[PDB]
Amino acid sequence: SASAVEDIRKVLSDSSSPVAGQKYDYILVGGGTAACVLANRLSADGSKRVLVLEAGPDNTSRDVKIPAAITRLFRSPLDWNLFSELQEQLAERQIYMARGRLLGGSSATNATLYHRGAAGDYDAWGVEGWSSEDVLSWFVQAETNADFGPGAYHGSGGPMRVENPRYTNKQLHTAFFKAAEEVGLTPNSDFNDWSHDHAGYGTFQVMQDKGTRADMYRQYLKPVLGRRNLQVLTGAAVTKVNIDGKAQALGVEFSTDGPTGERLSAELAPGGEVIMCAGAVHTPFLLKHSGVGPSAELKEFGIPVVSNLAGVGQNLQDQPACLTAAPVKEKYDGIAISDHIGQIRKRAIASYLLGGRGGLTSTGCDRGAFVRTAGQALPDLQVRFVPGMALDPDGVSTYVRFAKFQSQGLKWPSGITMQLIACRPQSTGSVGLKSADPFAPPKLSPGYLTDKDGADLATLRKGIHWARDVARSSALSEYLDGELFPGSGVVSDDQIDEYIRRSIHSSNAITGTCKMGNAGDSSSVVDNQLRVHGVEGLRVVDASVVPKIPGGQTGAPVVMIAERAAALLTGKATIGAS
Ligand SMILES: Cc1cc2nc3c(=O)[nH]c(=O)nc-3n(C[C@H](O)[C@H](O)[C@H](O)COP(=O)(O)OP(=O)(O)OC[C@H]3O[C@@H](n4cnc5c(N)ncnc54)[C@H](O)[C@@H]3O)c2cc1C
Ligand SMILES: CCCCCCCCCCCCCCCC(=O)O
Repeated sequence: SASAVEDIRKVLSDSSSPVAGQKYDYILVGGGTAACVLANRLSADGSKRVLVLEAGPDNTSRDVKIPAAITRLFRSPLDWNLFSELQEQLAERQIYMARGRLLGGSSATNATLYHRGAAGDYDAWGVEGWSSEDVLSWFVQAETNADFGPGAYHGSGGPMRVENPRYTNKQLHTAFFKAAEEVGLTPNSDFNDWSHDHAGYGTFQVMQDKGTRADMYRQYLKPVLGRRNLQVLTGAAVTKVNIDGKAQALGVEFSTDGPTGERLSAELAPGGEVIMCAGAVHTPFLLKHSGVGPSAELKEFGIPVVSNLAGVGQNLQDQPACLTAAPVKEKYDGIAISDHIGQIRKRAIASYLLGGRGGLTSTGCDRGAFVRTAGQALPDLQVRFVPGMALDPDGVSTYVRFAKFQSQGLKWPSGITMQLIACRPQSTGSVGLKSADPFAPPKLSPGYLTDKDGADLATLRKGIHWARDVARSSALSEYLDGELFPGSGVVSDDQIDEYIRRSIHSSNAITGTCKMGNAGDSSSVVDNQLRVHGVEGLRVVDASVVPKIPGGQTGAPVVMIAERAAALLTGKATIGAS
């Protein structure tokens, strides 16, 4: 009862650890996409104390809410700023792999876009309880659209928010659809509907609420925040899972204020259970540091091997991208133009916010196609059509320069871009360790254009040809001032292949590093129930768990694995046979 004791021990030491004295039945590593879902679900019933440990800040930024601000988000303090390893097969470089560092995670860094892919994508897995039939229902739990309400295929009621994009106000969007209608039999589609083929031109539905970003923080965690049940720790960087014959998860080592550690431990109640949600990048990284991974890889930096699972960090699927762009003949107007000059509009600030949301509702690349380049079982090619002209052959770093475009501006040249993605790529990469330091970046190699048969490079080369075909269509050629971006200089197949490879970039959909398998799956990391093989009380509920990357983008399937898993964990639902 002094004043120095009343301080240097009370207010200070009590405030030192926010986890001292407890006792949690769920500890979520990461406050990203799936984590947000899980926190909502496992905290709903009042009885189970749930803790989420996110390294980033919470999302309060206006740059998250307004979707056109995606550009400002890219090489920012809100991104993990991950760069890969020198890719020999990609002419030196060094590939940037955007990832969210934030509550809501990557769903807050998102290009929005709602894709489930194809029924076949899910059937192609090691299906012990995870067939297209099994997973459809959970897709629907959430949904909530302005595109039907019965559906089969589309629900309403759950917290996700999908809609057709509130900006359209173009004649370049119509120009694209007509150009696609020509250019060879491409029929219209309205995706996610597994009655439909999947291949075809159309609009992508956006993960937005009347033009505002509907990330998983906003939709799952924010309303459920301030439940006595739920402790959300922001700025908390996880170091490892604390483990144990029978390897047993005990909790999680973490650190507020980083490398100047003070290594705190979150403690598990007699129940379970630590569940990983750090993403396809950071989940395998953290597990390797927790001692769960390829032995020898773990031996290399002297960490005790628990489990020994060769699968962790392996089977990284990212779906790479390239680009054709072109300016318009004396038609200076949109989309660059529908919100620039060289300085931000004006009208568009009034259209977004208040006005029920106009252009700047964004993103770019809202609309496009799924295409079979060589009559594959499923479309190998994704086309993303932007009604703006790219100024770099790396689409990501075009966006970065677009954000860096204010007050210095002349005028953004004004035109169109077609981004070409290999949806269901054959090449794979890996996520490893670079040192014994859990605060070091995790050593990525995406392994683009790596497959034996050169299938990825092909699908992408044919994509360029497809794009040019479209550009030369009666409808588009009307608008276009020709000569493209790739260049009239790049004509041969070898010259296309040097261009892509010099220009290849990420369409930002990384999966599969802790893949779910069944029975005796030697390359798998988790079982049927998303367990983790060598360790009890530990699971992954995460993009990392995806056996084969599906067709479109990845958010939607992640917020589905999270739903289904949360249902499994809280009684409510089973997976497989008892
Ligand atoms: C630029 C970009 C655009 C995209 N566009 C689309 C799109 O248009 N449509 C679509 O469907 N999908 C899109 N995606 C994909 C989708 O956002 C992700 O696939 C999905 O969010 C992955 O969910 P996750 O559970 O892995 O969440 P993540 O958000 O990857 O969760 C990881 C979280 O864990 C935290 N974390 C990491 N390490 C630690 C640690 N050591 N301790 C504590 N916390 C940690 C991170 O801060 C992060 O918040 C895009 C992705 C990117 C990067
Ligand atoms: C809304 C800005 C429009 C003007 C800039 C031109 C568009 C750039 C080219 C399109 C490729 C898009 C790459 C983004 C990749 C991603 O979002 O994950």
